[PDB]
Amino acid sequence: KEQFRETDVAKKISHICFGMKSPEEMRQQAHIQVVSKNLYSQDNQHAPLLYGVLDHRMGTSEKDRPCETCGKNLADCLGHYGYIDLELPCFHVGYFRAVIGILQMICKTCCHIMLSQEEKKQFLDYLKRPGLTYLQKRGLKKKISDKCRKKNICHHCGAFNGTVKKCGLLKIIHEKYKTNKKVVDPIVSNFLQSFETAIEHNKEVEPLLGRAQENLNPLVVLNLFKRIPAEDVPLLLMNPEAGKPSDLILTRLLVPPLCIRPSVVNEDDLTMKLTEIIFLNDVIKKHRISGAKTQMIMEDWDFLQLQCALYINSELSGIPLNMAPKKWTRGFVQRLKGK
Amino acid sequence: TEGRSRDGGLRLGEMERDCLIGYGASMLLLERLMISSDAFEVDVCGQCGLLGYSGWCHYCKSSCHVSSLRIPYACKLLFQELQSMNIIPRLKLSKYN
Amino acid sequence: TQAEIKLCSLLLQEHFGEIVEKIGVHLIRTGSQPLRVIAHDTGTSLDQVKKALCVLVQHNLVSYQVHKRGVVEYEAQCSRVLRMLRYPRYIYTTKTLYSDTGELIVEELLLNGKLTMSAVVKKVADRLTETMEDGKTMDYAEVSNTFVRLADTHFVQRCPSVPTTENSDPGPPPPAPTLVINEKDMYLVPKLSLIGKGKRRRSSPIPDDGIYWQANLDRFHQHFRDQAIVSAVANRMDQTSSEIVRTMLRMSEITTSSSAPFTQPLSSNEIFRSLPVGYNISKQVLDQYLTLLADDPLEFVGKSGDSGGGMYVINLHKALASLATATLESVVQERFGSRCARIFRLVLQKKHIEQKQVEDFAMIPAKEAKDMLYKMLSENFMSLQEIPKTPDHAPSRTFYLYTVNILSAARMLLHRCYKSIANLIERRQFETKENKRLLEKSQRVEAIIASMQATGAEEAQLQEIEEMITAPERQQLETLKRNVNKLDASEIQVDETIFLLESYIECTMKRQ
Amino acid sequence: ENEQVSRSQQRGLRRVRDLCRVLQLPPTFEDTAVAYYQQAYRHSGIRAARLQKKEVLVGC
Amino acid sequence: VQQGMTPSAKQSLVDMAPKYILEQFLQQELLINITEHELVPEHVVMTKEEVTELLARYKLRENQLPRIQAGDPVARYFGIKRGQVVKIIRPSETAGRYITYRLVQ
Amino acid sequence: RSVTGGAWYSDQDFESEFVEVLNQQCFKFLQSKAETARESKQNPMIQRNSSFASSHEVWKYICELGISKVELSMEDIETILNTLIYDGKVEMTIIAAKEGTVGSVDGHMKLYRAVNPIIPPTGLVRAPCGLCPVFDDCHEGGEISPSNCIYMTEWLEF
Amino acid sequence: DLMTYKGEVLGITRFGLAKMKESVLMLASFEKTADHLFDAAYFGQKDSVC
Amino acid sequence: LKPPPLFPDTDYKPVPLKTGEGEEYMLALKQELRETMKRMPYFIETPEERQDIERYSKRYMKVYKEEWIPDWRRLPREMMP
Ligand code: SF4
Ligand SMILES: [Zn+2]
Ligand SMILES: [Zn+2]
Ligand SMILES: [Zn+2]
Repeated sequence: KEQFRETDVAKKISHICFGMKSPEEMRQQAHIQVVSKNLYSQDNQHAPLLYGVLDHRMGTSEKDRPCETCGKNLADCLGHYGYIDLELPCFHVGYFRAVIGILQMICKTCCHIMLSQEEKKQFLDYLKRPGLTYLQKRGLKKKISDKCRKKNICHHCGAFNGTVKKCGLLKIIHEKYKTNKKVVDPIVSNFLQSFETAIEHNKEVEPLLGRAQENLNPLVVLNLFKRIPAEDVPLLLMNPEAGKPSDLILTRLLVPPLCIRPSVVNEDDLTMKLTEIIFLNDVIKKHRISGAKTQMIMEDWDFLQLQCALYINSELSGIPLNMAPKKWTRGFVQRLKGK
Repeated sequence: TEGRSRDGGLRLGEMERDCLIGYGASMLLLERLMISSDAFEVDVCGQCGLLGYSGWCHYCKSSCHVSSLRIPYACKLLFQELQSMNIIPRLKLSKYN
Repeated sequence: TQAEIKLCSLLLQEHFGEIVEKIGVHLIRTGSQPLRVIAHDTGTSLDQVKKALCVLVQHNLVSYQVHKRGVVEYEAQCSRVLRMLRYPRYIYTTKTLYSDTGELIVEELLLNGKLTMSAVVKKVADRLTETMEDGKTMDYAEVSNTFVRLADTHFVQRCPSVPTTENSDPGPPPPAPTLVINEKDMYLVPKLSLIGKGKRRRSSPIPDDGIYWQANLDRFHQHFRDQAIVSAVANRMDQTSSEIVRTMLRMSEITTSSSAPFTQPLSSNEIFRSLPVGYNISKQVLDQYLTLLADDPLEFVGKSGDSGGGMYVINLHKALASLATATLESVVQERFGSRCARIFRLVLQKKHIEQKQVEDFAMIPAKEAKDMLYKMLSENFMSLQEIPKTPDHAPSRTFYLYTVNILSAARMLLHRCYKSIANLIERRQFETKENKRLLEKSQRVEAIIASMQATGAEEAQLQEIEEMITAPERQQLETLKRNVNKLDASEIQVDETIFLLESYIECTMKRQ
Repeated sequence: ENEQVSRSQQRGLRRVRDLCRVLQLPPTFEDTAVAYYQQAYRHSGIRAARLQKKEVLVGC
Repeated sequence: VQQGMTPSAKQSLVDMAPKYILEQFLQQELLINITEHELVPEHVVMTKEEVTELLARYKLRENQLPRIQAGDPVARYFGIKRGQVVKIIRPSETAGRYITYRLVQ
Repeated sequence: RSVTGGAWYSDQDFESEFVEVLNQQCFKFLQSKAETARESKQNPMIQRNSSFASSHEVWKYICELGISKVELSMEDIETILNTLIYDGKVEMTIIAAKEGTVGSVDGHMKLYRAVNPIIPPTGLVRAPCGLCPVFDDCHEGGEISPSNCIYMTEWLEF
Repeated sequence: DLMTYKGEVLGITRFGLAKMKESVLMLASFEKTADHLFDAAYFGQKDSVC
Repeated sequence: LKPPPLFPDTDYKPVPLKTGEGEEYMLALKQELRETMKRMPYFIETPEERQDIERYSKRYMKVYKEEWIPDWRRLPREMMP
């Protein structure tokens, strides 16, 4: 006796459906965590480590030993994923524009978009419309954005929101509690009173406090996206099945399989540029327990920001000369673009 | 491979892909850019839309939904090169008729 | 809002089955649409959707409304849906304040969604009649007494009635009756033609036709925050303060809006007489007392004047803020220990202050305190004002000024509260499912023992039914019952914090 | 995979190569000299020996 | 109008009264009737029954037609509300006329 | 002081036991005085004064004990007391300078008083998830799950 | 006819092409590759292979 | 080198539950009522389906069910049970 087996069914691709992945899903898809900066053992054999990059439990890049995960050789190993995790969250550089647009769209205090219910009515009418095209969705993006930038208070929470401004490349700030050209509101009193002890211990703060702005850095921005009401999400034009907004902020990365990045000369660009990320993480975790000041802590944080950005593409401009890249490098974008 | 020093065969550029289109040759274009250059065979899980291996889908933990396609190797490479970039092409399957 | 959704989904499934709650969560995640379209999006037939939405309207988790061009949509009530687990406290409160009659009244009120006066009184009487024997019975008089005591105290209140649809808009009637609500008769009970007693039932003419009623939940919530504040002052100063606070609040029940940050002041002359005769405090001693509670820097109560005796006002908004911050301090204390509460209180009072300006105050040395401050960023309780010295905005030339914002913190924890509850409940469901074989076996053998238990009893079955492997396994089910009891106790012993947190955030709302 | 190595140890190594560059002999002299040095840097007596004995041990 | 309109007046011309229509011009554009122009062929406004007849002839839906934007001069000229079809009669080098249908958005 | 670091700074280390025993003993007396004052149980208006403790009074008491052979200073003991308010333990009140031998404020003098905690331990801190460190990583779909979490299973027992 | 059937004169440019074709892979194969791909994932586009 | 385990230890221990008589009475009512309500006709299980072939026992041990009685004068026109 035996159960009938459907041997093979001829199958044809119908669609390619793009989308993002949330860090939880990202863990679920990968195979091993990688936790080591180094890649070979100290001994003479040049054998690869068991938990570093280039562990052959992810793939093969040579002819003489198999991939452990599926026990076959370089001829037919389809490659498998690992993952790494970052101590502090990070902007994706790619979707950076999306992050700033979302932050401009939402209310910074209550996470509800600043729409009147008539506007919501019209706009959900446009959404039900059959045959939505990319051009058309761009159009609703334009009209949404226009009808929402010109509004200052929030109907839902009763507060009012400033504007978001670039404060250097790959960091963003907001114009909330500055001194205002419309003259400051009585809330300036509690502002002033809040720096009382700071001024008493440091009088140099007093000349400076009038220039303060809202410090929405990646971590607090991430905490904000965790809270958008489920109703609003489609009105941000994101397909709710593709991805939640939190995925635009990343706390884990995939290491691609070895077959993407073979290694014999014996370096390969991504295999080493990625070693720097895992290096810097080890630093900040060691630095996490040092008793060091806030200063160098946030430096070693944003240095990840520089590194991830260079991991995706190498042509960024707003990089100061003292840690500007020393040489050309092939991120992902460089190997997709070009003749 | 690329050149006569290493016996690389000859390149059928984009500009001959166009001349082959104009004649309306559909089987010769397929033959001359897939089944001779770099045809390859791959496992796809129909339920989740990701790739799998050896008839298994490590993502879903099952061997029932997987299926084997013919595909250019360069495309197989392209998807794996996009996922890590945090852009994910999920595949939706259907019958061949 | 994924955590909320995970709660309500499984709660609606618990209370109505796995066939309806998909519909409920679709409306909860989309707001309002007519039936034609939701039928398609859920991929479910007309009849199933109808027999669902009738139920949800009955318990008013979903509403309905006629919209433009005459279509009727169903509006999900995003809050009401997830208020359900608050029922235990309603039952507890009504049994505390009133006899068991009101307790059995309220359970029927919620279980059926809505009932008319004759319906509720008759049903509650009928089940009560099972609770005593020997021809003893109760009258509708006492039940009506309890109900009207609920009504004038505004804990139980009328439904929305229909408009005069029988004599308005002649011709084709509107798609829906479009019920209406008013306050004029809204605690006014109708005079029932029914008289007499509850009657026992075979289990096989209405004057108040359509006059349904429902408990006023927010009346309980007002009472709860009153409970919290009086408990707080009793813990802080004495029970006597609790009575006088209970006094001016029971005067202030209808003198101010439920969500107002304050109350219009009563005089100590009025409090001196409104206080119960069981208290021996004199007027001058009373006045000096309220002087102390008004002088308390926690400032729950303010003076605001002296016209016609001692004017005194309770500060509702700051009372809520006080309890919410106390809860914040409590959770950080237990989650990380007292020294964390120290540093948090430092920044709480020293609104902006640096690490090198607090190590003296905190008297905990370097290489442990600075790290201790950094870990607190991971839970977003802190902030850092980073004011720059130069237009360069270089990190070497800015001041790293710590800060705290209360509202952001409280909003965050609410998610942690929800997911905590969800994990506990889904854990119980997980064990119950995986133990379903044990449960089915135990229920079967318990039914077997229930058979022949006393009628037609014999000894050949009173020891053999537990003889098998259930002997070491019954204690596993009993231990499982202890686990169920522990997690259930967590259910009730979580959401008091949710009450105070939610009240504080909702009262923060200006609604411009 | 280059170990950080003791600061004094690499200071000595630098003397090794600064010595062989004087005579400007073919490079493999430098590398093999380094190997012999590392082999010699595996005993307590040499480690505790005064730096003058180290200055001579590179020479030999 | 002689020299244009104020921004407020320009704004009101889209929503003043949905029951009324107030197409706007300047004398500039009416010094010549564009139908007399060489470069533009003849138009006809087309009727619902013939709409059904045509899209039956080819078995289409109206989203599968070419387009003419409302703001286009002749569209303004005949004042056609969007969602209609106009027949275009393209002259040819011979007696054969070239007929073609275009949908207004 | 940036060089001597007072009595607390010793041999390039910090006498943790010394300051901690000061903290615990000073609150011991603060709560003792508060409870004995309230045991009078006559009038809250007089408890408004009787419950509070003078910094000079408690300094005299604690130096009378002589726990530490190193000197206990006036402002030192005052700052030791200043930790308890931020420990959420004591209250503060200022009166005229005629109290005590010192009168440690210009024309004024300031007192301390033990304080009850406003609320019991919450229900939330009784939930294991509240204490769970992998809270972000626990998912029903995740390999760490409520259907798998050890902290909960172990929390069933005690 | 191609240049004008959409109701507007559409140049044969990287901008013009974006307004004439809906699919993702093709445009990403001509110009503006990175931006097309990233924003395409943001909108959650399905892309029928035709 | 060796990646941390899945469950690290914790220094603090969650606070034990408090015990109360009225509250225990509530929890009692809890696991009672949650099983009681599922009998009220608003609860819906799967409608009877997939019976192999007719045999008369389903005539004697037949299940009894009748259509519910909502208020016909409160819900829209399409409400008929
Ligand atoms: S592992 Fe257990 S205790 Fe931790 S968050 Fe998950 S369910 Fe809660
Ligand atoms: Zn493999
Ligand atoms: Zn808002
Ligand atoms: Zn799969």
